Amino acid sequence: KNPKSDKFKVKRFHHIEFWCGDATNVARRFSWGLGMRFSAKSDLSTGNMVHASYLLTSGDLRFLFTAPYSPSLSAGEIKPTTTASIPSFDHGSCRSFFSSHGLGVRAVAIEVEDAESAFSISVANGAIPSSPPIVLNEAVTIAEVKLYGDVVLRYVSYKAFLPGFERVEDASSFPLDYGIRRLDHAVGNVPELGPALTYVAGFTGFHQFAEFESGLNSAVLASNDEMVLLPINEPVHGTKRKSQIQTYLEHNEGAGLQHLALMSEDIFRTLREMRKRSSIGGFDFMPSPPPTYYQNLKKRVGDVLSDDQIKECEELGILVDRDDQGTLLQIFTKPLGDRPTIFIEIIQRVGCMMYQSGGCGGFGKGNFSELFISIEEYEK
Amino acid sequence: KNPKSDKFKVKRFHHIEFWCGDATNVARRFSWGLGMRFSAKSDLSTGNMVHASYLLTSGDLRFLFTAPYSPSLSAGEIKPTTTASIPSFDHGSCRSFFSSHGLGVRAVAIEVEDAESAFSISVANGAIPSSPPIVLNEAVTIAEVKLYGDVVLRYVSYKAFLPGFERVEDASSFPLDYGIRRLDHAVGNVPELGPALTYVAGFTGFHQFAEFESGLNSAVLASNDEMVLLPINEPVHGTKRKSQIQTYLEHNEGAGLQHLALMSEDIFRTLREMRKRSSIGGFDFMPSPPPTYYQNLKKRVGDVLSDDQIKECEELGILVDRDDQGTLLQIFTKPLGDRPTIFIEIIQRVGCMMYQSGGCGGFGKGNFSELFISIEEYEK
Ligand SMILES: Cc1c([C@H](O)C2[C@H](O)CCC[C@H]2O)ccc2c1c(=O)n(Cc1ccco1)c(=O)n2C
Ligand SMILES: Cc1c([C@H](O)C2[C@H](O)CCC[C@H]2O)ccc2c1c(=O)n(Cc1ccco1)c(=O)n2C
Ligand SMILES: [Co+2]
Ligand SMILES: [Co+2]
Repeated sequence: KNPKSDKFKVKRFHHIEFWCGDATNVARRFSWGLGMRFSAKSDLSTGNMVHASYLLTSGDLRFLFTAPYSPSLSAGEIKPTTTASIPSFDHGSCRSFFSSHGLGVRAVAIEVEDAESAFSISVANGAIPSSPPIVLNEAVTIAEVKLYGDVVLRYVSYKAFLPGFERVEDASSFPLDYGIRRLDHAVGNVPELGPALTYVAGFTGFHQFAEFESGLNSAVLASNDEMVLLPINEPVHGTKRKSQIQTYLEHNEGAGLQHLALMSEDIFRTLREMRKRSSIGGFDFMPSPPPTYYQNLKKRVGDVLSDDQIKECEELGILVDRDDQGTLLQIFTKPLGDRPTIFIEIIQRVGCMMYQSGGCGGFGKGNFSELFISIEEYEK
Repeated sequence: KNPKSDKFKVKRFHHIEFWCGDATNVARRFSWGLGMRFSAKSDLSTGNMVHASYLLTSGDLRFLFTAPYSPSLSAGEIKPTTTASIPSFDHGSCRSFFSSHGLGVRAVAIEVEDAESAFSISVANGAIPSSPPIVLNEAVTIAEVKLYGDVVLRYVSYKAFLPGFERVEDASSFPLDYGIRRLDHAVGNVPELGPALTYVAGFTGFHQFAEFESGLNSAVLASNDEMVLLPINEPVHGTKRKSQIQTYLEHNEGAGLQHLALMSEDIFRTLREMRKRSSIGGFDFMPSPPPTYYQNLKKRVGDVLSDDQIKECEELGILVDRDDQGTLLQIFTKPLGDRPTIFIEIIQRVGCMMYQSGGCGGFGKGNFSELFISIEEYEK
């Protein structure tokens, strides 16, 4: 059931912005690790004395890495004379963010029809304003409201990347590509799911995306065409294995973004290319499941991909779940940084053709039960 | 003239420690970029709740990358119960360091016979104590005194990497190597060279290493066998091209480490391997000199390396200078991070054989005049 109750017109995910202490080093590690191209910059070379910002791109996926310069570089400026290309940026907010959380996502940015309307309707419906709408170079409008923890939902709208960014020179832009094409979903961990759901659903009009005892309870908010998907988790206390959600909240100093799920047009090529570079600057993957997993996946997805492909899934350590309209392939990286907080998910969806509809396959919650069962089978 | 006046027995450079906000991402960028192996760790996986520390190695070169966890992880601990493997570490000092300077070197660590004596004699001779000597696991003694800015000279001594670090598992350690073998010199920028020289020379007994109007004035302190080399720069104000030293001090918020010079056993292989990876996660190099440089280098170093090698120097953009005992090959990277502060120098020294004596060739100051002259020649 999709009551299509969006309070403003939303399009798709536009970019994800990381706040860090050195944008250069994070951007180059991510670029090599995920096979994303260096496509735009805003920094000293472009006259920005406030923040260094570098954009990586793969397909429609846009990763933005920003860090503050010394405030002394811009001490004579005021907000009307700023040289920041992103007007919401704040030295104190960014330093406080990185030192409280470590490396992580500051903004989940969705493109909308009208960022001023989106901000107005949002706050009129309970959103906590973060940065009021500002029109950049008569071309682009940008506005921010609080999402959870210190993460903001960022609205961007185009009358026709951002003003004041520069296209990178082709000799500095190497066309890496491991198959990743767009952001599928972005997931937050909070201490209490109920109030978090109520707040966000309340100011966007996003509806609960339907689904179908380890870790969490979760629920997925979705826009009208279910292309913008925002799952949210809370811990399940009092178990025997400590919830990784509660571990997240302890090491992250509170609520925040847990994982980004990136869609690949060919998860086999992606995971081969990423695994090649794991121990030479790229990303580590979570430990593979026992072969009993792949010894049971013929009995569940054997109509969807051949035994040659299921064997190919066994080498790369890929998980496979299934809804009632589609099948989901997925795997999880180790944490992107020092703390056991944010990680990335690689996914590919098969089914639900009309274009592919959003969320085809679900999000893999079944893989929890399948994993534990596959563990016990292997053990004995 | 070498009066060999060291006030305590010094051996060689032991490691360089970077303070950052995320150790993981800097370490992986440096590892791929410079061809250094991941060899030791101290972090949550090893029971350290205070700081994450990862060591990269290439030959005798040891790069340490450290960042703080949330203080909340270790709030119950006191200095006697600490789980930090490096006792000098301090959350507040490290956060304040990264937010004031951005990415940079916190410690230049030299190995000594007796770190307690080294610290005692040092402070008795004007050194500002930074961290008193502490004996780690009855095996290693560690002590710190201020060097310049927020950089400390770190003494380490072994009765027989550090206690509480772990050897990395071979499946996580990929044996990268681009030829780099040891740290040659570490260079500081200060606002006033005179007082800086007087202070450091005063508490170490290091002597002025002999040399032989753009940029700087500099002077090199050296230990008895001139293997530990600490050059220091100050700006030359009132020119026409702004001193890069003064630019350093403005963007770094004061004095600090300017460049690390890394010796390669084969600078041609090193620079080929590093240049291959420049735009896929590695390091950028400063713009090459005009071919007029290489058109004049036959007339100055033509007795040292063939015209085939001088042509090989032209492709890689390598500089060549010459003292009266040796010849120096060198090239400079772009800044390692967001700010125009720290950069790395790759060098190889030929001559002064007895083993090779320290500083063989000098440090390339002549390449300043040669560069400007080679510019003007090309232009007309
Ligand atoms: C993050 C995740 C997901 C979903 O993506 C996520 C949805 O997006 C949104 C709501 C549900 C929520 O779970 C699904 C399966 C997972 C994991 C996951 O992190 N791990 C690793 C792990 C090891 C020990 C503890 O967790 C897994 O094993 N499985 C199977
Ligand atoms: C750092 C450096 C050195 C020495 O290593 C250093 C010694 O270690 C210790 C004392 C002297 C001191 O200069 C030598 C030659 C250099 C550079 C250097 O940074 N650049 C780049 C640049 C472009 C514009 C402004 O600077 C150069 O061109 N040349 C030729
Ligand atoms: Co997911
Ligand atoms: Co040098």
